Amino acid sequence: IQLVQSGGGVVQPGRSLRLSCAASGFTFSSYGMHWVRQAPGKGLEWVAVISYDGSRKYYADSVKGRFTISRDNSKNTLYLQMNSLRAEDTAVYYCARDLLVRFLYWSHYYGMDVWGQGTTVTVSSASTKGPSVFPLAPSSKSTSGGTAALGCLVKDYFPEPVTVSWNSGALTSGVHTFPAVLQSSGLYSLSSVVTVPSSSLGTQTYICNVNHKPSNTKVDKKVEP
Amino acid sequence: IQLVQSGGGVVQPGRSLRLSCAASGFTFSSYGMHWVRQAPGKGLEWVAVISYDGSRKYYADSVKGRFTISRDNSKNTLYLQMNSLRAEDTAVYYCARDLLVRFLYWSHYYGMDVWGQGTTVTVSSASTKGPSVFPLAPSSKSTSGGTAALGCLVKDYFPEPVTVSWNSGALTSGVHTFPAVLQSSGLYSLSSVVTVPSSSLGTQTYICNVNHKPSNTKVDKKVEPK
Amino acid sequence: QPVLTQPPSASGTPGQRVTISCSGSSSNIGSNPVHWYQQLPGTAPKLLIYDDNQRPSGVPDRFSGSKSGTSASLVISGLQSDDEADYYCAAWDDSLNSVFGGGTKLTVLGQPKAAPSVTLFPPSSEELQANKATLVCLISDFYPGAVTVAWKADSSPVKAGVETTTPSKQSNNKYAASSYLSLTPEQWKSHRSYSCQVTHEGSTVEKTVAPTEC
Amino acid sequence: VLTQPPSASGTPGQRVTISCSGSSSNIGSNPVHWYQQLPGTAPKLLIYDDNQRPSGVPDRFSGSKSGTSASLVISGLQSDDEADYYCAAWDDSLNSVFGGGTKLTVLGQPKAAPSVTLFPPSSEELQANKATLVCLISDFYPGAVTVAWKADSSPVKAGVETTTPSKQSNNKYAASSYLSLTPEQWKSHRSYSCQVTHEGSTVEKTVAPT
Amino acid sequence: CTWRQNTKSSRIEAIKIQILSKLRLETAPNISKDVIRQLLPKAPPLRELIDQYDDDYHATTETIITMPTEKCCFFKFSSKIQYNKVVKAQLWIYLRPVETPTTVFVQILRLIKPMKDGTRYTGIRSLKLDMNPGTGIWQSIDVKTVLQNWLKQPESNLGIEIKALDENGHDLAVTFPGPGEDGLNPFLEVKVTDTLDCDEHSTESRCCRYPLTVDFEAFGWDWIIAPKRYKANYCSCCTPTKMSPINMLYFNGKEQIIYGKIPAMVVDRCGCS
Amino acid sequence: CTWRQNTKSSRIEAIKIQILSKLRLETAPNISKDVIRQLLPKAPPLRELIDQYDEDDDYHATTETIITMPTEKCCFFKFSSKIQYNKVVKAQLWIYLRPVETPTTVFVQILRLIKPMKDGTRYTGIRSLKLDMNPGTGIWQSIDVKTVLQNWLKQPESNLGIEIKALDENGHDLAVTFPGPGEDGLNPFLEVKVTDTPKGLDCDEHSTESRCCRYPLTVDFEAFGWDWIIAPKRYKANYCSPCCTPTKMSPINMLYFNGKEQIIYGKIPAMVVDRCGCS
Repeated sequence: IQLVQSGGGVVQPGRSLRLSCAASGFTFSSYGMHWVRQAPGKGLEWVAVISYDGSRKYYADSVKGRFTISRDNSKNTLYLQMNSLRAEDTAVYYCARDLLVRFLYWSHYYGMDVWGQGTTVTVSSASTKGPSVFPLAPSSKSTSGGTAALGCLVKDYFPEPVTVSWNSGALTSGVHTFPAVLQSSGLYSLSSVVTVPSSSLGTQTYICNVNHKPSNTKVDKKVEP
Repeated sequence: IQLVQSGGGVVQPGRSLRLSCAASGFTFSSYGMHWVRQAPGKGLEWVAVISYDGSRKYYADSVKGRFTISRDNSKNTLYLQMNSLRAEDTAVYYCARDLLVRFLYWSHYYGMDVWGQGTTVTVSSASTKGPSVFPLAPSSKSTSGGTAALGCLVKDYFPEPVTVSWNSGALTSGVHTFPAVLQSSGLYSLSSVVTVPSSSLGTQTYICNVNHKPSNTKVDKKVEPK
Repeated sequence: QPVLTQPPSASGTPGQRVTISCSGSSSNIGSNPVHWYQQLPGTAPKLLIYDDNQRPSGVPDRFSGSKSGTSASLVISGLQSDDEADYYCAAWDDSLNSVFGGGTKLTVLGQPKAAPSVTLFPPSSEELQANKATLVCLISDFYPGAVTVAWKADSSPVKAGVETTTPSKQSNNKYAASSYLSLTPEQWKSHRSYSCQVTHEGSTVEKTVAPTEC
Repeated sequence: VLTQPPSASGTPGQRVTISCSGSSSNIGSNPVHWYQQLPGTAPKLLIYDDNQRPSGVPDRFSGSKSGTSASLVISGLQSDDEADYYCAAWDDSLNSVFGGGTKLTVLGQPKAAPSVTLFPPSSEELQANKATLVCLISDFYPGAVTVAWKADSSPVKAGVETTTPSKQSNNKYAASSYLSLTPEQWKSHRSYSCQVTHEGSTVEKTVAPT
Repeated sequence: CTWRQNTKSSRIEAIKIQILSKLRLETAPNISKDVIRQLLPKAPPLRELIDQYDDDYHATTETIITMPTEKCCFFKFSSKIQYNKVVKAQLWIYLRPVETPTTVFVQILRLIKPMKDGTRYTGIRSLKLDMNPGTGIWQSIDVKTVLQNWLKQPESNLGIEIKALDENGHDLAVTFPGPGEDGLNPFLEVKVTDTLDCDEHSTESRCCRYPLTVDFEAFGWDWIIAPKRYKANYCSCCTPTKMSPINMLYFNGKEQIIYGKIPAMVVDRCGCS
Repeated sequence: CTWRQNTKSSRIEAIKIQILSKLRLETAPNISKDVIRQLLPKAPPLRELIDQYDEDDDYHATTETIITMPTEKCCFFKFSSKIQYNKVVKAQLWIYLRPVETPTTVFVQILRLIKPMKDGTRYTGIRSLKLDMNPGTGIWQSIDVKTVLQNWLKQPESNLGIEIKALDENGHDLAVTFPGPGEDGLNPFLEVKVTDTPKGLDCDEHSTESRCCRYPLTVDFEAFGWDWIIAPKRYKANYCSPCCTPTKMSPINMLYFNGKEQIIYGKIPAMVVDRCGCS
């Protein structure tokens, strides 16, 4: 019993994308199916529903005319075709199945107990770009006689995600990697900080290893004082 | 029906004062009588009680051995004699009469419905002294929304009226001058703060003008950011 | 000296019913009749209640009071705005002294409850060079006019060196106050930070300054 | 849209109530369903037809509907219940409608203050002709702050980007704010400051060109 | 000795008559034990009421179970308004056991008069339930507001349809076409909260209430402070059916005055026994 | 006809007997009208009660208020009252303060007597009052003594009476107990309000007594072929044998078919005879 989604990405405004959702473990054609989405840090928004065989489709006013839902009961698969994409369409898209079968009336009124893992789509004019990596060096005015935070600032990259480890993964204590922030330029930035004992500065080496797969960029930087 | 008090004043520590409370309107010798006091902005503190005829006297531990209560039923008058005065004795002193007459038991247990107008006594070993003036520089510790507090701290002066203006009186807007605080030394201190726009710092100069007439001391101080 | 405990403050809306509390000891309240006083600014007290629950002549029945165990209550129904005053409980202690409680400021709300803003200045360079050090915590524009102030050296409370003004009415009819912490310059150098915490209607506002100086 | 209070909280074992106001076109005529959403997972259906639970859902989760409103009530509040909670219903104009979500906080530990570290532009970045101030805020509970930047004690709103808080390895929240300046701007103030507020207590840090 | 035994049979015949009168029933119901077996439902609310065991005159109805008239189910009740007093209304249905673990989809629809749009039905409850073999289960559906609309306007009730089916639509009926199914039909459980004087000289219709005033001052019972008098009344087996108390303020002769409530002092109504 | 008139006097004699039995008194009290006049208090609580006129126990009378005058310096109060200190809702000592001839303030003190000690001998203090009186009117004063009275019930022999003092500012005594010829109903008394005291013949079928008593009768609906009644199958109805008939009955609950496709569950009043007793 499962819904396995596919096919998101980054795409330019006015251009188009198609999502897939493949079902298993139940009789796919005995259910109404939905798409629901969620913008970065916002609420759930229902986008559409489709009947068992595809003969009725209803859409939220916000995507009415631009998005099209459909299904291929023979491949057990739900589709959403997105055109005229805007930046406010950027979100995580979830497919969901009705809790009740279509042999009852108003089955789609009652709710959705199944749900796929989600698919990210990002709508931006930005091109792919690897990050600049800058040290956040500990200064002499530390928090504590014992401990300082140091880190590295991962600036101006597109698209998410980027990954930070310290000393090739041999430092998982005291380490926080913050969410990215998104700039008016359309580029993401982020920081990764590790709180250490201030005594160790001057000898023990701290290296952030940054990985941005979307641009095939790996950076290793030593942070010193 | 009235209790009319007399006496009081300012006095040096170790010196003595006598308060009077004259009663009319009722038979004075039918009642227990009390003194109660209140230090500037604190609670009520009972100091003593005396019986109808003068034969029993009880005192709060704080004045025990230094103050004495007494009465002369023939002059309808209640007395309090205060000796070895300290600074913490400074307060308003109120005389009060028992609500119940002494022909009942425990009459003084039940409370006091009469009360005089009060008499102020002020006990200080402070001599006249002008203030020290320290800047309270506007820091990144502004009050936000484009506005900054700056001020000046007016320390260690006596007696109480000190006066603060800003830029010779040309800046009255946003100014709060707080009440003084009075120290265990018996000197007063106070702060005067003016809320301004943080944009103006670095061009418009701010000067507190402090005046303490009781010592003939005037201070003018520029407050600048750090 | 065995004192009675009363909440520092109380408030109600005109027409509402407030309750002022008094906790004592078995030596006083527990065995002995309680009396209550009203005090308006710069007038003598006036007895409202005696023998726990009895009103002297000229006192409205909206003022009532009761006594259970080692505690007493003064309750003002039908709250008028002349009731704005300090209220004291009292009783005779068995050690042979009459005892008052600390007093309760009762506010009759004629405006909405404003939180204090707080400004905390560190010692100036000038004062340190004079071998002293004063922390100045200014508290502005709060209603009703009652707060408590609590100072912390780093994260540890400190009672020594504190002097705190009583509130006072401003031009705009919101209350203000001040707390000073007096330290030596050595003491000021020694801790990483100092902090001024004011509490107003359960909500707490706090500021911090450090020997790190701009 | 359906209307839900933005927030709610309880202590472990307490009984919280999440509310949903809607219109006769939706809630009034139609069955309400409720979802739970934990950070970074899909929704999970808790309630349908107003008051029925799907399989696998404890009866401490109950819900009801009166007129044009509905209620989700979580008895016996565990700390796994920390999540966003959504109502939903079908509107008669042919669309499914969610409410705006209610953040439920499960008070699970004591109020910890944030430590704050402010790093100035690095040598490397200035030599790249840019300048970023990085204010890191660590291990505070509950997870809610505000950030304000000052250049020479004057507020600055231009150039600021702030992260929302995020639960870390030790289960206390963290957050970040960035200020983007030109190198000229950074040189031409005596100092810059990051001012952070957490339950009325305020911490500030300052860096100066050096 | 045993004169009473002869009278004993006629006392039982009298209680039978009185039971019918307290109910509100003109005749004793004619129902075979076989038909009782068919209609008695084997459901939680009835096992609760049965398991307990093991207007002054009339009986007060607390709970009413209505079986279907006579085809999925129609309910006819001449139940008399009392939406306001209808405290609760639940439709109880039993889902038979299944052979293999299967998920069962139930929908219960109120009928409304056919129109162009929204033809035939309205919707009351829809369920999705997971059943395991060997055990069937009873489901209770709240229909208080629905049932009230039916009482408020008859002809707005055309009955209900109940459908129960598996994921593929195959039917698995809640309707049992066999002698072996007893007490398994649907039913509606409704909880409700329902609530000859003479003159001294009159020649009566035998049993009647006659005035009688008790004057304590007349007996020299001066210890009673209040009432000085009261109307007690009497009946002329013609016996009091309903009485009320009086309050009395009196000396008890132990240096105390007591104020007390004395029950059954005044006869209010009489009847035959 | 008026057969009834002859029986009328004997019905009155029966009600007399029943009243004594409900009040728990073996005999009618012998109190002269003169003594009533002396003792009946002319006070608000009694004017209220008088002016109003213009194994659970349902037979016996339930006491709401008890007024105790002093047992024969005055005022000891005597109690054969049985415990129930929690149930004592209110206790008030009522005293009448005689008229004064000038406007004067009156100080009242009520003292509980205690076993003598060396210090603070024999008095404890209960209430102290101060009142302002004007000429021509005396006034009734009600003093709460609930906690005092409870201690007395909790520990008898801790009740050693009370002392009452009433006096003007200059000490003159204004007595509260009235022994004058005119002065009736003006003595002190204790008003206690209480919520407490919540608290026939049955025979064998063959037992010989012709005194009217309760006889067993079991009603078996299955025996009549009244199978429509689901529950109870059976129950004890009972019966009785200027008339011997049931004085108390109870209801039963019954689950039955009404023969209209409905099962009803209801409460049927007066199904079981509990007591028979002649009436």
